[PDB]
Amino acid sequence: HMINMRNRVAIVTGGAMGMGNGCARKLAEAGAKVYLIDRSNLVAAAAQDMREAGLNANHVQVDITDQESLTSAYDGIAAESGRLDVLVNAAGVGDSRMFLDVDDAHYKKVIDVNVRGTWNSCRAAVPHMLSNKHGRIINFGSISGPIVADPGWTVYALSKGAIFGFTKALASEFAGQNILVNAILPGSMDTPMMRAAAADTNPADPQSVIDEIAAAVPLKRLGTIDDAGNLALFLASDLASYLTGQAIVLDGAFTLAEYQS
Amino acid sequence: HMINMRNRVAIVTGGAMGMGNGCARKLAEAGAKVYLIDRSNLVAAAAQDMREAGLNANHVQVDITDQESLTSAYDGIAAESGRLDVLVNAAGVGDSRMFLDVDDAHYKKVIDVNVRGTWNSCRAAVPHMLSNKHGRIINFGSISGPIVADPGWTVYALSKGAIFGFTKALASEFAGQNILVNAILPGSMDTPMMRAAAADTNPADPQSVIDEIAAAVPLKRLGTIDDAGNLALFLASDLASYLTGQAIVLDGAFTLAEY
Amino acid sequence: HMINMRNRVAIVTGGAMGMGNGCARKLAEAGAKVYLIDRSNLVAAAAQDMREAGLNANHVQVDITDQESLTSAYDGIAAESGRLDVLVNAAGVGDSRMFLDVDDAHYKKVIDVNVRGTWNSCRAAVPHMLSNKHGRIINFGSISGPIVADPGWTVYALSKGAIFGFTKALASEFAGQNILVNAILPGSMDTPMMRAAAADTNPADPQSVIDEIAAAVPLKRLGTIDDAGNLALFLASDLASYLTGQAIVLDGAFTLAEYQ
Amino acid sequence: HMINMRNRVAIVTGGAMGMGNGCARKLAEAGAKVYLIDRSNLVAAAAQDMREAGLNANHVQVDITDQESLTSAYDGIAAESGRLDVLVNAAGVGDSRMFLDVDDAHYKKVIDVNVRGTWNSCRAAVPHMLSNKHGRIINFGSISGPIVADPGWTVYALSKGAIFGFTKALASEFAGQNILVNAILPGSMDTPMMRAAAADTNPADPQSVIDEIAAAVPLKRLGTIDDAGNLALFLASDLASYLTGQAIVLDGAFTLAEY
Ligand SMILES: NC(=O)c1ccc[n+]([C@@H]2O[C@H](COP(=O)([O-])OP(=O)(O)OC[C@H]3O[C@@H](n4cnc5c(N)ncnc54)[C@H](O)[C@@H]3O)[C@@H](O)[C@H]2O)c1
Ligand SMILES: NC(=O)c1ccc[n+]([C@@H]2O[C@H](COP(=O)([O-])OP(=O)(O)OC[C@H]3O[C@@H](n4cnc5c(N)ncnc54)[C@H](O)[C@@H]3O)[C@@H](O)[C@H]2O)c1
Ligand SMILES: NC(=O)c1ccc[n+]([C@@H]2O[C@H](COP(=O)([O-])OP(=O)(O)OC[C@H]3O[C@@H](n4cnc5c(N)ncnc54)[C@H](O)[C@@H]3O)[C@@H](O)[C@H]2O)c1
Ligand SMILES: NC(=O)c1ccc[n+]([C@@H]2O[C@H](COP(=O)([O-])OP(=O)(O)OC[C@H]3O[C@@H](n4cnc5c(N)ncnc54)[C@H](O)[C@@H]3O)[C@@H](O)[C@H]2O)c1
Ligand code: NA
Ligand code: NA
Repeated sequence: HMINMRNRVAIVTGGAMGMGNGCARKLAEAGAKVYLIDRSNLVAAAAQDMREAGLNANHVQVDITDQESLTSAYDGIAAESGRLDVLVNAAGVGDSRMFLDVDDAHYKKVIDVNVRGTWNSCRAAVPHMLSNKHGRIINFGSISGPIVADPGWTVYALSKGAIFGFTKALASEFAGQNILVNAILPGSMDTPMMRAAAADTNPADPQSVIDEIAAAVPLKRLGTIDDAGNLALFLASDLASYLTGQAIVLDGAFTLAEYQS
Repeated sequence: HMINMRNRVAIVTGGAMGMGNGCARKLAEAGAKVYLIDRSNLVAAAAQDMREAGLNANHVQVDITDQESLTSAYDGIAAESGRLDVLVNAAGVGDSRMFLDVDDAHYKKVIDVNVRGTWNSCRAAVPHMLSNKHGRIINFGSISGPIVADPGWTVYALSKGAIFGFTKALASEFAGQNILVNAILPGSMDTPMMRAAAADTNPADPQSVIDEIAAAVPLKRLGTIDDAGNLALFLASDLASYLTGQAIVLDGAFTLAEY
Repeated sequence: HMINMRNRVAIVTGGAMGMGNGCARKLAEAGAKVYLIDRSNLVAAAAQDMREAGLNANHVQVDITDQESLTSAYDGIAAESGRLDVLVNAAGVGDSRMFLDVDDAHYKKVIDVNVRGTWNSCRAAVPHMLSNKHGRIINFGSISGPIVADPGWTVYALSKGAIFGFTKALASEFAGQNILVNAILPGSMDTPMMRAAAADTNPADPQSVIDEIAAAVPLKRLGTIDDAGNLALFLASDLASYLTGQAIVLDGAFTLAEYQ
Repeated sequence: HMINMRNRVAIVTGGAMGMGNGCARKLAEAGAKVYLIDRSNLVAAAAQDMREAGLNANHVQVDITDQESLTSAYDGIAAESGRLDVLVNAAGVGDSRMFLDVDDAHYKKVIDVNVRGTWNSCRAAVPHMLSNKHGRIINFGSISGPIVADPGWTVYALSKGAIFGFTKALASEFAGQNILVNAILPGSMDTPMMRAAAADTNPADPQSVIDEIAAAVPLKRLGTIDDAGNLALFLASDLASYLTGQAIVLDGAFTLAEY
């Protein structure tokens, strides 16, 4: 086996669906004990589905914006497992709003989940990784903010720029303690968030929006939750023991093309 | 004159001192009517010193984290000047804290000023730049977050990564309305913020810390408020009318050196 | 005056037309003594047109891929001027060819002009800049290679990646001697090269190709030779005395847009 | 098994030692049939060492700057194997020279191997990967040129900038034909090239130079040929089927540290 995560303990935020679910599945397939962290009531069934496929999956229903409850959850995971090796911060919200139409509710919702939620998760995990003398943190950014941007994404792009900068500073601070910190910057991925955005843009024909996005990618398809989980698994593994402080673009050359398609 | 800002109106946050003061001075020297926006009591003397050098300088003492008061201030500037051409977001705080020692007060202070303050400033200015059919926004990021990082800067680097991303999204959103938005990413610059950080590292001999920083820069000096103001003036000017959505590193090759 | 280049001496390669001509004009308007370097016999007329507008413009017809003729030309410029302050490497070729169809002649033509030409120009200039303890080098890269790429541009993108890397290493090497080195990475610019490419892609309606390119830029226009010259003038000036080792994208947010 | 390269054919340039040897070993451990391409007299023994560990390794002693001989070698590999899935371009030279001391021989040596050698390798492989309906190309760039640079590396950094740009253009051109192209940008790695540079800087005590470089890395060690091979294996595998056109920095945060 080139990848062996047996006896490693991972927490994945956003584990109930989308890329977090993909990351939890790949870590579990590699032999990790995985905890799905999600506010969604679907998270228990998500962990159940993985146990039925022979995987060591567990859940905690908790809101990552509640620092006290999240800290209590991670302390409990570390206590009952004896260690914490891997954190994937995949929980996020993708709300769009034109800059002049932004209200305090929208600003707060996107930044609390995307920024403070990743902050709270890292802050609860790092102490347990220091006890272990070993940790891997994989943050989810976006191409939106650090690389490219469209109109209508100022708060989301601000939130993912924050993750980009936070990732580099956390990597720098804990390199000497063998905690490696990296970000995945996904392009157009086939998730519930993307399907919802497609329905918002064209309620009559959401599939036609998905088809147009796929045609603008040089690889001619959206990324999958498996593609995202595969890169998170690589970064969590002994195959990536020298790779830290980097933001890796996973986009099928969507941001590479000089003219679109 | 290759640069002529005569008849243009500029708002500069952080205008009392440091790079904001440099930006306001260079815009004013190029002929702009400049307003220094700053919470510091030093802002009155800063505007007075520019008027004494023959420059068209004004101030509003206001906290950029107070969105209602900031909006009132910018609406008043636009009403009395008849236009708003240029916004420079230089106001910021440089507080360092080890990640595990961060408390809610530190997190909130740095993000409120560095992120929400730049947000509030852009949100109050953009309506006036749309009326003007023309606007230039220069945000101050840092090399810290987007390019490099040291231990003890998680909140600051998060705040400057936020500015990096926000800059690109605002540029994308308003390019069609001729509002150009760019960020300056300074390296080690000789400002009150840097002098305060030097005194924190070695209270007995702050100058020795400044000297060590200068020796680590390939150009062998810190940047100046003039260097920063010169780049802000370029970005605000007709010399930069096709340049938008970019984060320009102004660092004397500090981030370039390999070893 | 915020910019004063009065009696600084500048060499601009590719000075006969396109962005090189824009850079030479802006430096000369700021008061520089400018030499247009070009292989084209049109370079004499280009310098004449600037002198007729009251500018201090001169030409040398020389091939930048001939190291030994270019070195003789720059030595002559420095000897007759007493100094050399500014070098703009704007000469380039923009030939496209699908990777499997590349032949040695292609590969050589694009890399000799774009890479070895910039190499030869910097190598002949730097000693004269060191004599007066001051130099500014502005290299022309592209967004193509360092930032984005389309099919059919492997050799061009290779050449502009080379300029990107060379710019950073030359900046690092001479920072301590006050030679500042930066690159401009232009997007879609309105030059003779672009106009020729538009005519090639649609001889029936070249302007419609220019209009389609302009519509893909968030600012809704191509860049001009003036936009390019304006940034080179900034980088050559006392306004940019702390800025070195950087590659600046001048593209009206063409590479920023998530959807075109 | 998360990674299975069984029945895949890989060509690795620079396979005799250093990071090329690491890449060939990791691809072979994952089940690939690997051909070590190298001018070094060591290359036969390198392939023999892998066969002694039960791995499917072969060699061709050939100079990548000889386009006709390299093309003949790759044509022979594809004909005898029926396939070509993976190309790793690790062969390179690391010669340093101050800019004003560069001569035609130095310029030619570094650019012929680092640039034209990668070009010749890709040009010989791509036709076989199109027949295969599948290819993965991993080019070796450096942090030197695209990210950072020290004095004395103008030709090397030019060569690695060329690889950076060529990687992106080749990725763009072949994305639609399922050839994925990426670059690894290593930092300070423990290879014969690095050990040669260490011995050049201090012949009496090369290890002290290696120790100083390791101390400048936040992870406090040099990268290994295994670290490099592990990233090349990832990029060659089904785990990276949506990752193309990227230059990935593998450096233990060497380029990240501010001060
Ligand atoms: N989908 C894309 O194309 C795309 C592109 C760029 C980046 N991203 C980023 O990737 C990450 C994952 O996105 P996805 O598409 O899988 O999203 P998704 O909405 O499909 O899945 C998100 C998951 O996060 C959970 N979550 C949300 N808020 C939470 C909270 N407060 N507490 C706990 N769990 C919470 C949800 O319940 C859900 O299970 C996000 O950070 C997103 O911004 C998405
Ligand atoms: N000095 C450096 O080396 C350096 C390096 C990189 C980035 N930066 C950034 O550049 C910008 C300018 O920094 P500087 O060194 O000039 O800082 P400074 O502290 O010297 O000047 C900052 C100014 O902003 C004002 N300000 C702060 N909070 C404010 C608020 N809430 N409302 C109104 N005004 C407020 C201060 O009163 C002061 O006049 C900042 O965003 C900083 O984070 C500085
Ligand atoms: N036009 C664009 O959209 C665009 C965008 C990206 C980058 N660029 C780059 O910017 C630079 C300038 O481009 P331009 O559009 O002004 O080009 P152009 O072809 O319109 O003008 C180029 C000039 O270079 C000169 N030149 C060419 N080969 C020479 C040689 N061997 N010796 C001396 N002079 C020589 C020509 O004679 C001519 O005057 C080039 O490096 C180009 O590749 C162009
Ligand atoms: N070692 C570092 O720290 C470092 C850092 C960044 C980039 N790199 C790059 O990574 C790659 C691998 O470097 P390394 O340190 O493993 O090098 P090395 O010198 O240890 O190994 C290089 C191998 O390439 C072979 N090779 C060289 N020229 C050849 C030619 N003309 N034809 C065929 N084979 C040839 C050599 O014989 C040798 O086996 C190179 O492209 C190098 O420039 C190295
Ligand atoms: Na694009
Ligand atoms: Na550095």
